[PDB]
Amino acid sequence: QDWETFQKKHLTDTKKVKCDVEMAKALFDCKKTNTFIYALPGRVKALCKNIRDNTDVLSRDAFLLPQCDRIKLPCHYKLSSSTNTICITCVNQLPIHFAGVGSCP
Repeated sequence: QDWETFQKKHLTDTKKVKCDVEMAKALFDCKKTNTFIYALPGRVKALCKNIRDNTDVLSRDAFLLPQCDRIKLPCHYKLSSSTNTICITCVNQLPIHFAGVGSCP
């Protein structure tokens, strides 16, 4: 919805985020599943430069993204990450939508 939040919730600053807080914080409220992307801002807004308005794009290889998974306890999650291409929508040059994991559906 906005490169800003899309940079706050869909992105983090480490491959091993603290899912415990990355979800129990305030913008989530301790949900059950969560996903984010491990990348630096310049490389993120850079992969959108030269692009057109709102269109469906996709990484050219793979990307390591951290992921929270709640399967036990009430407010606890497991750490799981992997490298794979991901489809996302970007505008004139700002990424704000997360299509899904791996290549487009």
